[PDB]
Amino acid sequence: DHQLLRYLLDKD
Amino acid sequence: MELTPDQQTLLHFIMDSYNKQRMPQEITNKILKEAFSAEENFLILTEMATNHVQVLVEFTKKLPGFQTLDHEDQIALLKGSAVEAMFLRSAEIFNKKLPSHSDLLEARIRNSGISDEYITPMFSFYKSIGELKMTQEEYALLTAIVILSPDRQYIKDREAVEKLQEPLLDVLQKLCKIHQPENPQHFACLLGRLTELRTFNHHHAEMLMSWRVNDHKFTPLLCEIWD
Ligand SMILES: CC(C)c1onc(-c2ccccc2Cl)c1C(=O)N[C@H](C)c1ccc2ccccc2c1
Repeated sequence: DHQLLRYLLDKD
Repeated sequence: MELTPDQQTLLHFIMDSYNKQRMPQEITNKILKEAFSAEENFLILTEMATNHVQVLVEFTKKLPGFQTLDHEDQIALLKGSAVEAMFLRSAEIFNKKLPSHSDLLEARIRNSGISDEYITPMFSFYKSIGELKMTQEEYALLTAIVILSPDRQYIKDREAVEKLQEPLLDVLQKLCKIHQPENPQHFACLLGRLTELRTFNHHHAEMLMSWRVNDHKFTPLLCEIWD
């Protein structure tokens, strides 16, 4: 779930 | 009346992060060059919404204490504030007349296939925000208060979010007392704008659900972020 938001939060 | 060094630090971290958001050139050139039709106009709106989500996540990550919250609570806060934050930034763009280009962008939003049921309260809210002559500190603090809302659905540790939002409301009320000592109701007016922002959640969600699979507005990526 919420894959885009997860990627954006966890990226550097 | 002055902010404490602790309050000045909190405000500076918020202001620095808020100042990082900038409208990309390619999106600006699209408002100027694209065919003026419902399909082309909506596609520009979609691109603006995807850029804003990325900007919102970057801003949120720099909010003092956000990174200290439980990882699933961070997601829940981002998910629950995405729509409200977008309308608050849209109010700022309207009242600062960006990309400056503003009249063309307004013309595109009004001719993007979106019903007047959603477009009319939208501009009414921007005009309402415009009346308060909000400073950049007020826009940034209000955005941080919207994101750090401890009553969003699916939050596990709400008191942790409360500890982050309460000092921001303290700073905002103090800035109202410092910059508007003649208007004791200024803080109450800003809170008035917060409740009006909350109404865009239902309205926006209702607008989203109404779009049929075969309609040009149907956008799976928009659905995932907003719900
Ligand atoms: C004032 C006006 C000139 C305006 O300026 N910048 C935007 C803006 C800001 C961030 C993201 C996206 C946008 Cl377009 C904005 C606007 O009206 N925003 C509102 C909320 C909206 C409504 C419906 C949509 C439907 C599909 C995608 C985005 C939408 C966005």
